[PDB]
Amino acid sequence: SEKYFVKNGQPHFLISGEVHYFRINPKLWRNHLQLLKQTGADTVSTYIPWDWHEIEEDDFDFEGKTHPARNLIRFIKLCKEENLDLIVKPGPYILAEYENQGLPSWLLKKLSKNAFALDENGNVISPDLVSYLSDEFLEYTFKWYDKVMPIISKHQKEHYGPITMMQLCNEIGVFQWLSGKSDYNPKVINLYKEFIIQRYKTIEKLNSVYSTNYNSFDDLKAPSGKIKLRSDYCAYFDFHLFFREYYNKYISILKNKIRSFGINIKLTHNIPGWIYGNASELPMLISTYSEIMKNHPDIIFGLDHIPEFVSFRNAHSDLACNKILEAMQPEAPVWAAEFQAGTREHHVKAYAKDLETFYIASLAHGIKGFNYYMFSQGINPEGKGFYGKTFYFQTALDAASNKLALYDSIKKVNRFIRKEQKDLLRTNVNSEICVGFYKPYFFTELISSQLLKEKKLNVEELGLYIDPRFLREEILFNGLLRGLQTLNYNYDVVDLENCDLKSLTAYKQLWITSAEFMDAETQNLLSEFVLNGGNLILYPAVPTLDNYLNRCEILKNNFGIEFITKDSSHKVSAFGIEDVFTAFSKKQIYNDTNSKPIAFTQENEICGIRKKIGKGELTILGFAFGYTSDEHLELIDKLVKLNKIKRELFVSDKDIQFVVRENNKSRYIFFLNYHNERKTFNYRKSSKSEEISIAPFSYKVIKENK
Amino acid sequence: SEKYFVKNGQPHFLISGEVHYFRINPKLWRNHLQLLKQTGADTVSTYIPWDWHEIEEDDFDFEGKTHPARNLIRFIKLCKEENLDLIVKPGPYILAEYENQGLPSWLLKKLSKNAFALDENGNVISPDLVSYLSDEFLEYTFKWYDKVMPIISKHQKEHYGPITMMQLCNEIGVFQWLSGKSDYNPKVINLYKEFIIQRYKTIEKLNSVYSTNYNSFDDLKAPSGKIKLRSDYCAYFDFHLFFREYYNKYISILKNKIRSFGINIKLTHNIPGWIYGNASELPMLISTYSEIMKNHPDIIFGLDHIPEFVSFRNAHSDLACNKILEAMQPEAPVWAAEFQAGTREHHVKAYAKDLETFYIASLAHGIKGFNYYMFSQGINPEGKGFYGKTFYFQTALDAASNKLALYDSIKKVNRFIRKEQKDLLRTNVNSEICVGFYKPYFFTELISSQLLKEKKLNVEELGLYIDPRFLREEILFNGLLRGLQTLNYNYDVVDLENCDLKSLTAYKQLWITSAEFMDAETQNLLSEFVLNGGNLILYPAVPTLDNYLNRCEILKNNFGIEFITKDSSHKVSAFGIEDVFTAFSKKQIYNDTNSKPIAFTQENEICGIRKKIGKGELTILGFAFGYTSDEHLELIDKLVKLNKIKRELFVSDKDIQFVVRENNKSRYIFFLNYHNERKTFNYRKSEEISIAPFSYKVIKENK
Ligand SMILES: O=[N+]([O-])c1ccc(O[C@H]2O[C@H](CO)[C@@H](O)[C@H](O)[C@H]2O)cc1
Ligand SMILES: O=[N+]([O-])c1ccc(O[C@H]2O[C@H](CO)[C@@H](O)[C@H](O)[C@H]2O)cc1
Ligand SMILES: [Ca+2]
Repeated sequence: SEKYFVKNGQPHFLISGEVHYFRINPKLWRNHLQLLKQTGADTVSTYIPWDWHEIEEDDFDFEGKTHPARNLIRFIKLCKEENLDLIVKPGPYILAEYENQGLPSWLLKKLSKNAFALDENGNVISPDLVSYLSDEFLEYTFKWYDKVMPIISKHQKEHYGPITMMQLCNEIGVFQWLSGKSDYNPKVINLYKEFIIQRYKTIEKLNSVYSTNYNSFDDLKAPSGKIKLRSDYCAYFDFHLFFREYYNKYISILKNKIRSFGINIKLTHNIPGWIYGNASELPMLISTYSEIMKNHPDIIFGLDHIPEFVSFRNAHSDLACNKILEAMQPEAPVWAAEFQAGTREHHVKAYAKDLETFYIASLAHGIKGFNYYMFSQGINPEGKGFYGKTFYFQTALDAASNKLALYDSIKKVNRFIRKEQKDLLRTNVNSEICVGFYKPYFFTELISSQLLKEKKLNVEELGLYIDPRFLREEILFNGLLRGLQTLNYNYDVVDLENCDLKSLTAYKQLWITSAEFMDAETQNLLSEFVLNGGNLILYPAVPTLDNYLNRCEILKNNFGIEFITKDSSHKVSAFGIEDVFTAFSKKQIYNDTNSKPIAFTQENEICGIRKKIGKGELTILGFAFGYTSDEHLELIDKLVKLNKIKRELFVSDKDIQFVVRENNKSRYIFFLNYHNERKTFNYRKSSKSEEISIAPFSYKVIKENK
Repeated sequence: SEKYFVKNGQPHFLISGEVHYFRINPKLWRNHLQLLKQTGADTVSTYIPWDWHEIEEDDFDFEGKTHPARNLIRFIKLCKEENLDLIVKPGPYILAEYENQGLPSWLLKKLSKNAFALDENGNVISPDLVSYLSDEFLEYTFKWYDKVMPIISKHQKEHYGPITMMQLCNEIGVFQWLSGKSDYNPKVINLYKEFIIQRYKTIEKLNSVYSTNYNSFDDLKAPSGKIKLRSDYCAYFDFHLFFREYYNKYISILKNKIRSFGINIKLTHNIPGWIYGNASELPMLISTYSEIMKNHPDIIFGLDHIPEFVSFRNAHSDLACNKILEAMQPEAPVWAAEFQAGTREHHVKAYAKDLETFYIASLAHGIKGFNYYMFSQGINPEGKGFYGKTFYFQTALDAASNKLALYDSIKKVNRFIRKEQKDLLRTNVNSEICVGFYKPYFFTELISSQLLKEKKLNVEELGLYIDPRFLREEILFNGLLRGLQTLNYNYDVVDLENCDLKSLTAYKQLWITSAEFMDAETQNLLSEFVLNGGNLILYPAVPTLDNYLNRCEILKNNFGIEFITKDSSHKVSAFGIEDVFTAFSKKQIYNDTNSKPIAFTQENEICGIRKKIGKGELTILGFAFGYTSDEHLELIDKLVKLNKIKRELFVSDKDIQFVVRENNKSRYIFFLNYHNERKTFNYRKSEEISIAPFSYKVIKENK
């Protein structure tokens, strides 16, 4: 029961390459398509830029009347002739390093100030950055759809055209995220006031939750400036809930408009979050799509992977992101809408030898399809390049359609996929560990992020000490998930929201990284999990508040935990590992009632315990560790071993990463060497040992029959 | 010509390894020192931790009475017996991931409130962090010196002992940097007031500079919070100057105390600033030692180089840092007091094959000595590690003196260095390009840094648009310097403060990355440079203000420049290069009378001019570009070619970096491959070689 794309009721690996017709000499379009097809790619992908085709207000060219490379119709016809399916992405935003992110110059000059995203002061955040639900913006977006959408509709697969998929806009919220500011446009404010009225019904109900003293809803303003009171936190938390409804309204409006043209193809969206070759903030961005993914089973989200290099420094980002996408979208294949090929920036090199390993590591890490971005380099015509004339470097093909070094790497990877896809797409890893994804810890893009200008969340001011962003980046993303991957223990991630208990009972262990706050439903779910026979590992805190920081002690009471928070040395001992460095002086100190103490402070106070509760097991650690020392890996390994979980292989070099994927028929062993060392090692199945030599930053794949 | 260490009257490449006796099994001390010597290393370096030897107040153990690893006397004997010189570093601060950063637990327990660094509300910043000039802190510091300095004096090189250098404290100011927090201890603020009174003499003089409305110096409060007004910018600027004098005062008290024991060896200090494997902030940290470097020509500053990996992503960091240290310390060798060996962080790998390439690149980039940090791993004794049990990973030796992969890399690099040091140390690059270092742009560690979470400096609130940190990081460090190195053009850096005109006239071009403000002295210096025959390249602004943001247009008026600041598309054309991405909407649009327009906005407005002024040449670009496109390399290459500057070689692969080092007799060509690609290329003077990924090749030529 893997999820994978299907062609004529067979497992099909979606292999696309991105080829920007608008940035290639049209005399060479066919050569680019033939060379893509010759790699074993089945699909080609492109933006259709609004700025490129609405050359002036109400002057459209899709036929190359005014510039040969405006002949979208001819590009579509060539894709059909060269037996490639086509993904089209008509925006309105395309990003794509295109002037004004794809929006017409004439549009941005004409729009009045209230079409734009505005800061708390009423000023324009950026001259390219519109307010998504601006009446003016959506009027012009609709007139752009009125011209491009009939073309897309006529050329759909169901009309024997090549068009199989369409992206709606591009990375909703990404422009906002990188700007470092949130949108306070008066459309946003007014929609937020309606959301608050709908949510609370009476000002008394809102006052009771927030601990505010408003006389009426007319006194409540959209939250701005720093969080100083728990009532400011509550307002911001609802502001985050609102923005998820807001992005759902945007994509809904676009989708309803598109469907009205007879467009029945698969609709997509693309997830931003990588920056400087890490993706620790991506889970924050995917979390902004929570309401889209609940309301639209028919929009498939795909990842925009930009690793830039392939090493232990970022080995864990693609797997964690693939796992988190699966957690939020479990009924669709994990795929990369944008799968790095070459480099968007001259000064940031993309080596074929890095990317080839990333491609193989992505297959190890469960990817089921991808679109090489950029397969073909572009040259911007007519000064449309945001940052210079050349679009991408170190691609598979240069703009002229010459093969570059990466072409042979992609041909190699694609050849393996086409030979193995029928088995490989149907393989799973044996995950005996589940890691809880608690989305509200990620709902901070308005107040706390790697990219927000203003740090608005200081939890110490609220009488708290566990910052949710610190927890989800350093304890979970760069900590637990990194540690498990480094130790070669398979894990799955499961979204705790509306989570079915039956979807947790298959695991030997459930791991919850918890702050001091957690909603009643999740506290009850984890309670029922243990009582019914589940094995829970919970740290660094038993929560005692709900998402509004009001009292909620359900899980503490159901587990018979008593604790006091006390200051000590950062270093604790745990399971007989000395000098385990922990993130906080404050730790939870548990009494040893009906429990085994397994962790101790420098004053020998109990900061961790194990107990049996109903049919289940609980391990609580009152301290925070990620992976910033060897003791942290020793501690994770010890915790996993509490339930006799074993690695799939014995490998003589602990720095070698492996993944075993198998079904009934076949076993694939992926070895990954994320280190600048030629490694010679031996291995065997945990049930004579084979010797292997692996180059720096390289891979081996072994296939076994049975 | 060149500055280098000397041994037996000959050029000597200082090869030191860091070995923390206090973190090593004393039964294996001799074994560590023998394995270090066997790599060809000549020196061993260590902290002498105050907490480790003053075990209780006025109870000193330097002879292993209470713990065998407290036997400093025996470690010194072993260095002598195994023929290694010794660098000692007795603090008071040692940092070194040692609990309390090396200060005794008993001291920190007992010190009054007024001995600690205080926030602007009078609260202790950190139970770890004393005020450097606390009378109570210096009293106890001095009682520690009274016991450890006689031991160092005994064994110092001027008494023919093994101790050749001593470090004073450790990374002075590093805590103000990483925290963003200034010390507001009333003792520090009293010193700040004295500094201001001494500087301005009367409140009237200060009011005329700051545009303040004080009736006396009694109305004057230390700056704090966000800069909202130009008067706040002025106060914070002098607060930065004050902290450079404050650090000078601290190091001077330590130095005078040390000299009183008759310790006459070379004193040192160490420069922090690398994080996450780049060093774009280190020039800010070096700027904090400006007053020390001016007043103490007998204190050698060395660099703390922490590259973490070796690729095109960080290739430019170590050269830029080495060049800026040479600019501020021209009479002493450029050396790394802490030269990455292994990793402080288990999860941040240090590959022997990366570090080997970094060591050879350091030689190409002009390093004259270094101290492998950490040569030997350590095990923290009885809880005294701030982090876990282990100190460093992937070192040359583990804590039990096991050889690890890096050992063989250090032995190979050391053998090369010993074979070549007599000629290599006496080689320089031929730099025809000089890049100006304007230190006031770097004086922002209290208000604007990569480490400072929230920014106190927002120049738009002051009617400016060129932020000095954005300029010195993106336009200068990751822009011009990265670009010249990528293009294989030699540059030197020169400190513009008190700068000799004579020392600019050797160069065919001087490059100035200018904000809207620049002091009268530097404006006068650059005026005289061009008028006397110099070729100046200046962008992205003709300055119009001084360091206090008061009108100063000396350079503008001397050069006959007129401009209006106007908004346009980020892209300009320059020297016929289309689509040059520039940082700002706002650009300087120049009157072109007596001038050649060479750059244009999307609307064809003149945003760059060339001009003859007296006997020299001026190139002004009213726009900011770094290195974020191939057009940026094209533009730097075009600008360098205006004065017919040539690379020292033609190399067939543009992605191969090279450094040609020569003297009259000897040439070394260092080829560096910072890319994950096997490269085959050929070279000739302005012959076909293969280099592995992240690797190197050195070629010698007799002249
Ligand atoms: O300039 N801009 O407004 C702008 C620039 C870049 C941008 O996104 C791009 O860079 C992000 C950071 O690396 C990626 O996470 C994202 O996937 C990618 O598409 C969006 C807007
Ligand atoms: O926690 N602390 O108080 C603390 C931590 C680290 C520290 O300095 C160390 O790390 C810096 C940042 O990477 C380096 O630039 C510097 O060279 C090195 O010595 C100083 C104090
Ligand atoms: Ca003039």
